[PDB]
Amino acid sequence: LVHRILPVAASYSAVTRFIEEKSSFEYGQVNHALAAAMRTLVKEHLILVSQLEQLHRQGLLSLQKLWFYIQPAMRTMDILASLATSVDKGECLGGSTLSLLHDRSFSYTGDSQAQELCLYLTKAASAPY
Amino acid sequence: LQQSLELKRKMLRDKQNKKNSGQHLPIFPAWVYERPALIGDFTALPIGTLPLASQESAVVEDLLYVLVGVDGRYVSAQPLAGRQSRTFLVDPNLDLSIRELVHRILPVAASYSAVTRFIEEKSSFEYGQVNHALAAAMRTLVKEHLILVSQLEQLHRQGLLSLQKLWFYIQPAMRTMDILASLATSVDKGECLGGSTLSLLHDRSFSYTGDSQAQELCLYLTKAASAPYFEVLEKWIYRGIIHDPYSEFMVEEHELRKERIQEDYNDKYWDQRYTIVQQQIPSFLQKMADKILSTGKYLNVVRECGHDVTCPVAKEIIYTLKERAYVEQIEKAFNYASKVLLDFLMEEKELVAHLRSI
Amino acid sequence: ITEAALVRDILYVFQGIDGKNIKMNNTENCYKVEGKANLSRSLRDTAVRLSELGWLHNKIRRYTDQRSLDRSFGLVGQSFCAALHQELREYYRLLSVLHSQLQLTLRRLLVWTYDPKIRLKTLAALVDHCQGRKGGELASAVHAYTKTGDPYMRSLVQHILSLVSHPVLSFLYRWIYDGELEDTYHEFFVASDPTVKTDRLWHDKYTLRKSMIPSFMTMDQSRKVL
Amino acid sequence: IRRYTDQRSLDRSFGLVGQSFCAALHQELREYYRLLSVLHSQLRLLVWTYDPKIRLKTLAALVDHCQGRKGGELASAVHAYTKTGDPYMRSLVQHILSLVSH
Amino acid sequence: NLNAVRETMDVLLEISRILNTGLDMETLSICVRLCEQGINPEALSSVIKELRKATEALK
Amino acid sequence: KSPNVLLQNLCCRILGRSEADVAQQFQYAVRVIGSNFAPTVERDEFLVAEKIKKELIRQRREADAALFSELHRKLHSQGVLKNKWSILYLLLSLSEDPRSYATLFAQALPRDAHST
Amino acid sequence: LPARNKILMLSFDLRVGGLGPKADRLEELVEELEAVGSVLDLLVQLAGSGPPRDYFLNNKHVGRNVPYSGYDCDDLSVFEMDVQSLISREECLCHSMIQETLQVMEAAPGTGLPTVGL
Repeated sequence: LVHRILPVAASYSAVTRFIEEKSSFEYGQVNHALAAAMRTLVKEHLILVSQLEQLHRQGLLSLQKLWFYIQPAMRTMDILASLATSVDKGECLGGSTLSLLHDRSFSYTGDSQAQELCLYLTKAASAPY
Repeated sequence: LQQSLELKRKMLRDKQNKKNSGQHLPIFPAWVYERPALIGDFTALPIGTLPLASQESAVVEDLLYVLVGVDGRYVSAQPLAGRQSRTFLVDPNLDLSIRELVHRILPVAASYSAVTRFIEEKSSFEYGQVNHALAAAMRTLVKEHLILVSQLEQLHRQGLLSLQKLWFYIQPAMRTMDILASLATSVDKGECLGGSTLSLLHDRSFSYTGDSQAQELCLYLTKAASAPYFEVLEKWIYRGIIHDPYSEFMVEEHELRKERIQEDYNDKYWDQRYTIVQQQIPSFLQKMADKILSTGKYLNVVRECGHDVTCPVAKEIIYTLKERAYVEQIEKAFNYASKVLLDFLMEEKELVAHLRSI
Repeated sequence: ITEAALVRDILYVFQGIDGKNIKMNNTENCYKVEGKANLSRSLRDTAVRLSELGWLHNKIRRYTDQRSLDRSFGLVGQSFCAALHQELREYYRLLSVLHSQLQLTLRRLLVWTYDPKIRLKTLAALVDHCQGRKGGELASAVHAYTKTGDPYMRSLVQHILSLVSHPVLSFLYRWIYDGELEDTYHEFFVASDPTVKTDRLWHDKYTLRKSMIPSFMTMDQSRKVL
Repeated sequence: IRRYTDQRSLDRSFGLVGQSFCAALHQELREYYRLLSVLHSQLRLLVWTYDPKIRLKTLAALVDHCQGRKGGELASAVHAYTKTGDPYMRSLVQHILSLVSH
Repeated sequence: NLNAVRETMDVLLEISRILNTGLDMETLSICVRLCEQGINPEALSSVIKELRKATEALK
Repeated sequence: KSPNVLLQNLCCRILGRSEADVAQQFQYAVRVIGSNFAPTVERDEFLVAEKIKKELIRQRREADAALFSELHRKLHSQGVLKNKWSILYLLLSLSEDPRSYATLFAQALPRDAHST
Repeated sequence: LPARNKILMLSFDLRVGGLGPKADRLEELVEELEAVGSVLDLLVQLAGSGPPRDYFLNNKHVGRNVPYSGYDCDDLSVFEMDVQSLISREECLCHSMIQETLQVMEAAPGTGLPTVGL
């Protein structure tokens, strides 16, 4: 089970590296706004794990419960990690990483969990443009 | 066991060919039927050479497992595992007094295995919605039996269940299981599906009238089974269009225009194209049986000549003991259908002027 | 061997995860029991009975385990797979609740099953019949399991089909309202004819493709929208 | 009484009044199983065993009087067998007559 | 109104049954006839609570 | 005070109409507040403090957000109020904005960690 | 304090201990009780001082259609209390049947017959 839960940690190192390297002035005004709203999603993961920590401290959490709690945010981090890989691989910056967000928001509509993520990232990233 | 898989395919082809809205009528996969680990119907020493006051406890635990189909330790389910019947062999080394009591408790065990095999095998698609619902309401009582034996296990751990207490506790559900297994054997014997096992339930509900333990059971099972039939009837009564994906309904829809066309030189559309089946009537609609066919056929011959109309009111009604709500609704829609057809007939393309000019 | 080990092992077997008193994971096409205690039905019959819940879990998770790496399955098959993420989520929720209450036989956990294995029984046909179906041939392959006679089952796939029929209510909201539809995986029945842009427009460039019609639209209903 | 009432539940040519009679006899049998439950837990008790040694007599007598009946002759061997002044039997016939008349 | 007082007497039965009062139908009929006069109910509390007590004092 | 008698006090405060004037709102009140009377989600005052921070971010005030922390210190210093989650969650629900998404937000845990 | 309010305050106390539809029937009753008043004021002083299955509860296989509500499967434990109240009655009976007759098998002599008291 620990093997099955580890990719959200790989998709934490992945998500956190982008927010550091891609907020500077060598990637245009849109990458600043995009990375600064990707930071909010890390903030809410920190919100989650504090809640887990309290119940775990009282001897009440278990690995099975932990798994159920982290699955939606595992999907969230996975979307961000795939997008970060694609932005780096094509060297996407400026408006070339507003085409990617535009495509990804169209891509999902099957649950509207991922669609809301990409619509949020677009509304935040499209302000400078 | 081996025999059912044949019958299922041979029956499957018939309803698929017969109805043109029932195309590609599906089946569950093979593993659903094959493996018996999907129902409840699946140290070790000869107990007779032991002291007596351990024999009873060992047998109580084993028999409590046997009741929900899990084959015990000193009670073996004898190898047949076919028809709505099963037999068990308890140990012969067991003391005669204990063994005799085991035999008295054993009818509900056979009367469990028979029930659960019905619930798997005859819920397949060819048996149709009514047999599906009958199995699905047998299943709730099976669930209740399971609920029982869980708590009784805790009682046996506490030194509180004896074989005499066990027999005593299982007596009210023994009658219920007996009714269910007898019903399943009967459904197999007449090959009854659809409405032929909606008349069987209707007779069974009248049969018990002196007990009232079994009568309410039968009333519940026919209330469960009459819900899909009344949907098709509701469609047929307020319209002239049914869907009937697996055959359970008295009316059938034929297709002919190859002989007579542009006019009916015999009125084939209005006579025999919509015909009746006397073997899928639930035998409380038998008093209305002609009127049911006429009620929807009159709608067909008014909606086709150019007209649009729907229900007077929507009523979803079910089986009631010795009592009938549907008679009133069938009559009220029948007179209404005749009325709309008559008004349309005497004004639009009117018959009066036709007969005058003859 | 002890019985208190069996409950926590078969708990994991539900999830498909390896046990310790059962080393099978459908490796011999099914689960068998290693290790005896001379219990012939309380270590053997019950354990083998409950392990097929995990076999069904292996199947229903196996399909999703490939479709989530399958990016050419449509967007009606990848909404079908999104209702099939939920059907793993709920399984985990049930496992979460039972795990806390285990702190020992519980009629060998048969109180908490037998209402489980009605949804799995239905999805064992939805995950056998639907294999290589995308587009409107899938919206007729979930529309044939909504004729079921059990009132539980008919509303079960009326939930699945409520979810599945959402892209087809957005393809039908833009072949009508925008009047032009565009997809790179054909899930809709417009079969356009390339290099038809002249006055053969009113005659050609629309042919009713008959492998993508859903079964909540009869033929005439699709003949008008074209 | 247990033999006769189980034999006539494999009979349907016993009528539907015979089945009401038999349903009543099943329910009378239930209380005698209640006693034998209590006693099995304890595993001279004459006083325990004196009170049903009167009760089972009258029930088997009622069964034997109604030998081979159905219909209104079973409602004239269960109602014609209520001509006592013994209040212990008067209590016994109600819970049988009530089912038979229905 | 004669039909209405029968229906109000029948709707009154349930809230005297489910509240675990000492009343059944007969005491309800007596007490509803007493209350129509204008007699105070806080006093009727004691006579009902003592009629049900005095029989238990004999046993 | 017991809740059923307490709600007519509530309605005498909100409305200007007495407890012998209106019984219809009290009927709606007894229907809604009862049978939803047990906490069906988890309760801890730390979370609702971190959500009052999240509301004050939406006001774009960070000076009141740093005094609310010293107020939350005071709440631990007195320690005589029975449920601190409830009253802050209620005043938070009735907040007004002087002038968004929640599918990435967490809520209280649904008592799926609960055991008998 | 009104008359119909005093029935509502006990509808709440119904709702605390389960039994939703019973309180839902009570509130259908309170609108006709006042859109006789002096009887219900007698009913509140006697409130609790007097003398002391269904196929539509947790089944979803009946109905012409059912609403789909997902897995719950934690009310199957309070379907065991639905049976536990029955089997705990049928063992309380056996405790009050062994007591009333062992108290007559064993007692001081002369107390089972008042004519021996003379």
